[PDB]
Amino acid sequence: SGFRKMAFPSGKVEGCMVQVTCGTTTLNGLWLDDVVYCPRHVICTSEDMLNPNYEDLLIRKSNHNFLVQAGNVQLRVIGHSMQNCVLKLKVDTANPKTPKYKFVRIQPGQTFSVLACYNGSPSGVYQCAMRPNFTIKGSFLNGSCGSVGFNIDYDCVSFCYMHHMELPTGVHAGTDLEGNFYGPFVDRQTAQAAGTDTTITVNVLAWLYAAVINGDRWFLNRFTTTLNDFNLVAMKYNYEPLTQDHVDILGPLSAQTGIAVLDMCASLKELLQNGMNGRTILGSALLEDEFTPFDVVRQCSGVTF
Amino acid sequence: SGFRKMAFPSGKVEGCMVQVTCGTTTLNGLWLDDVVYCPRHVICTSEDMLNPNYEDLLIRKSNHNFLVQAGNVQLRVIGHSMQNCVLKLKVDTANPKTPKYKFVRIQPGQTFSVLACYNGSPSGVYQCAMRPNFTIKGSFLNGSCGSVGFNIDYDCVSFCYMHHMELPTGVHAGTDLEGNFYGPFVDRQTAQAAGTDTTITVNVLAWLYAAVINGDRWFLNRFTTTLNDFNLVAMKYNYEPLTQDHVDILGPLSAQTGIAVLDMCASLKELLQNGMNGRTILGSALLEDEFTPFDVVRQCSGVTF
Ligand SMILES: *[C@@H](CC(=O)OCC)[C@H](C[C@@H]1CCNC1=O)NC(=O)[C@H](CC1CC1)NC(=O)/C=C/c1ccc(C#C)cc1
Ligand SMILES: *[C@@H](CC(=O)OCC)[C@H](C[C@@H]1CCNC1=O)NC(=O)[C@H](CC1CC1)NC(=O)/C=C/c1ccc(C#C)cc1
Repeated sequence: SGFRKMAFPSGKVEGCMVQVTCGTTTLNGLWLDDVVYCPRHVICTSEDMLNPNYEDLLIRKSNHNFLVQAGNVQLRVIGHSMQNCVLKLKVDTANPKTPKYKFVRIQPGQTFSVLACYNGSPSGVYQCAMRPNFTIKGSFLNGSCGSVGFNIDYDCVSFCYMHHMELPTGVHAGTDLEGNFYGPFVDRQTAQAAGTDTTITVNVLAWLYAAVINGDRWFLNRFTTTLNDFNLVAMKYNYEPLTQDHVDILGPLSAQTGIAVLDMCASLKELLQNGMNGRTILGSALLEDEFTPFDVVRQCSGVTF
Repeated sequence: SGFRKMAFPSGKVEGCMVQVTCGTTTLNGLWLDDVVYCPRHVICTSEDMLNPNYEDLLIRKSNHNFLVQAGNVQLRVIGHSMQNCVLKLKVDTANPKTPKYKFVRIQPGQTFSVLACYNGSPSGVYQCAMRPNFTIKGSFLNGSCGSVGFNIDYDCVSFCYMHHMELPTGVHAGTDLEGNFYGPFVDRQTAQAAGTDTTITVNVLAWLYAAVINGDRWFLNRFTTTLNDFNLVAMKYNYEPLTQDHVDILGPLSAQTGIAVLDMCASLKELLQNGMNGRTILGSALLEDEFTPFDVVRQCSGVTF
């Protein structure tokens, strides 16, 4: 028993990380088959970042201006192209460590692991959620751009995130691996606001299920509630509306625990209106919304990869 | 910026995980050179575990009673020995993926990463602290025994923990890689008490520094305190006393933020006496004590492996 914020094992992604240097600028790239993916702002001067014209900056760049290093082996760049906010560098060698992989665009509320890297070398791994306002609460210093987010299924790495920037509020923004930003952000050094962020109601419920399995059952109540009744209280606290799809997603947890979904909703409604009166849930004094229902099942059933 | 509970990249350890079976009992082993290390209770049945005589049980076992799989290849066991609570299984081929490694006995208050495994395959990675009462707050199901905790120093993997059991309070207990339990525990299915746990004061301070680095500074006050005055209050709240060794360890963090250790101690002294007043620190309503000063420096300055 016990419940921890758990990342995927990173080994398959570690073997794809490389260092990419353009002039004064070094960051991380992802090396899959014969292609290295990285943020296109590798080509920028620190001046350029205020308002980069990326098309014109790239024209001044030849293949030899891109230094790609994998371990201590320089890879030879034989082509370059810009797709949205990512740069694709063709190299003369395919990564022998390329795992089975897919590029995916995740949905707000879904989770993934981040392998934070510097100079092409992995430094640590942690689990994030895509917030409803399309930011992530990460841990990223200068030099970390090019770090990627991913899920794993058995043997397949689903790449869903590449890191590009921090907002004034201290949260993080990035692209999918096709270079398309999540949310309304652009890759330049300027004031950028994220939306108001809501709480991922379906994830809080899944987490409450995990808590019950694990000994924290004091918030369960005799009362019940309807979906519409529950949702009226949810808006008041800035929680995402709960839909029948969300109910159905929670179905398996309901079954394994014998706690109907709307009974847990009733417990969450009462937690929201009255707080925790000195008790904790899975060691936290705040409701936690960055475990999906699948995360909860994976962790409480020992799913492997 | 940002501050997350961050595990070490796990690839070097994933390549050493294997499945170990003896009769009806399957758990994880750690394959380094031509030795597989696993918990000795792999040789027990369910009944045996109420009160095992491990020496007698091992005598009934032969090399061929031990089934070791590395991926889908079977490794032939050619020798076996008990060392304290771990079994050493000599195999016919050395692990080509063996990292540079050390076996270390860690100290209470130190942290490490756990690669939680089932049937020899990794399911996830997370950061734990060895509590002052020599338990860890992990996430372990049946089948997870033999999972290891470790730290990485550039290319060197320091293995410090192997998982063996769960206590009635829901926390976890295990051994170093020589088979010596942390704390007063035995590998038998009986109710066992850990002591009263205490809060790792030096770690809370380190986290307060991480909070300031990252924009949560409301708790800073203009006072200072003595190590003796501070420790009189700490002990009222079940905090480990702070020594001069602890101050010195916090020195570099002090220097990088310009906040003297004893000024942060004054801040923590107020937080304990006045509570947080519904404010949060790094997204927490509670004081966090599972980040060491080194964890904070490494994350807030980008050390890589
Ligand atoms: C990755 C940079 C990198 O690795 O390449 C340079 C070697 C950076 C990650 C940032 C660094 C600090 N925390 C992060 O997550 N990315 C950047 O620095 C962005 C580069 C621009 C996209 C092209 N820039 C920023 O993140 C800055 C954002 C910002 C602008 C203005 C204000 C105000 C007021 C606040 C934040
Ligand atoms: C891993 C053992 C394993 O994988 O063996 C099967 C091949 C187990 C991890 C436990 C399982 C539940 N959560 C865990 O972390 N380890 C064990 O099951 C222990 C085996 C004994 C060392 C020989 N047994 C326990 O951990 C159980 C302890 C216990 C809890 C509560 C009470 C009471 C009242 C009495 C004993």
